[PDB]
Amino acid sequence: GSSGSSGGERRKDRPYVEEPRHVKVQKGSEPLGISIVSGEKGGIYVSKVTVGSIAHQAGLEYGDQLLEFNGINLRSATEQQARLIIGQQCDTITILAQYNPHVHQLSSHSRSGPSSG
Repeated sequence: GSSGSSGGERRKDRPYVEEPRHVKVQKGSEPLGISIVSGEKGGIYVSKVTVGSIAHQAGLEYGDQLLEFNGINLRSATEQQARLIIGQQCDTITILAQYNPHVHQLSSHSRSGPSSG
């Protein structure tokens, strides 16, 4: 037979990287309001976080690599999906972030105005 179970083992080993955390979000029939970007051979990364929006309230910031969204796997989730997964409809949703001291970049937007639409 079989059912399922999990377990770990805490040892005196370096943390390597700031362990993952679970940030709760109190949407309440509202959007998150955050930008995400996909990496060549990586995962999803916060590109921005509207201030005053759910996210903000939750306390989300840029660089915070989204590991899992309410369970979903962002590691595989694409920018188009992440932009949706996060833009879902859930009164209360959680996020599994994990600050990574290896994402210090910056870039400027493209030159354009109110075009295309």
